Amino acid sequence: NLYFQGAMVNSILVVCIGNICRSPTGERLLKAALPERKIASAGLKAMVGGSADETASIVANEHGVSLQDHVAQQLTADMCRDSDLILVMEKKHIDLVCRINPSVRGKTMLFGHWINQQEIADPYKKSRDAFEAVYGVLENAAQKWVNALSR
Amino acid sequence: NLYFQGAMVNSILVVCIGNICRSPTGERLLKAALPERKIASAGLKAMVGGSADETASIVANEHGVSLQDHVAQQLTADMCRDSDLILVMEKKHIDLVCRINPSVRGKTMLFGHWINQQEIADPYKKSRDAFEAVYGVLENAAQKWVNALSR
Repeated sequence: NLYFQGAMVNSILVVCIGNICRSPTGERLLKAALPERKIASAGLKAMVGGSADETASIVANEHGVSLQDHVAQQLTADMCRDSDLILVMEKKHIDLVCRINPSVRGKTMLFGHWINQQEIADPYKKSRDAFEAVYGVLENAAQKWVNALSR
Repeated sequence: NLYFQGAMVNSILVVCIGNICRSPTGERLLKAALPERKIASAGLKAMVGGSADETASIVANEHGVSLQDHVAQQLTADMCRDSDLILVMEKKHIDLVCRINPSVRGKTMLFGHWINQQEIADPYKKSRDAFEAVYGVLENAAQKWVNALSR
């Protein structure tokens, strides 16, 4: 059972831009840890219908995580309202979420909130090494969220 | 040695409104843990010259923390620039700090960032029980900051 800010967390929405790289990876890391919770992802300007990035998928698979059957979707105001916690990769993205739904700033947090560096870099179209580095950061960040929500 | 967000933290500034209650308590909890670091506090509209609140002092003393020789001071833009980390008690206070110095949003965080509830209530002029409860929250929050900065 998960809690944050004096409320239950039943659903988590991971948000980035395209909904093909960091966000499906973050989603699936959380789902692996939280099989009974509703975990999804969406993009601020999504490649609607797209599957997970090939390199993101390769790297995740190497670490035992599947990005299979991901379908990229556009973030809507309704998704924001319905989610109990919204996680973004970079600080600038918080304002972007709040433009879609101004009422959710209070529950919009960094994916990397519980790690020292806070923000998580964008590996899209970068080297394999960038994807591996980012995966490790997301894995650590996701575990630290699970610990925080459940302790 | 302390770090946050890819930088050293040598100085921490704890900010609230009057600079007589939560903020001197938070300051002195951090100082007790971090004797070699520069730790101070300031108020968004301070009771300039005031000592720590009597009830805040009593409660802190019971837990082995001294608020002696506190002198309340007004937050300035220079203090904001000079501090490596600025900690506020409530989310609404972040924008208030940024009105004094717009360039410091990136290093302005909740005192309760590392605890589940995030925000820390205002005990000023409330019951002894409110001060005791808030002290415990601040103590936990401060320890979790020290752990995060140093691990």
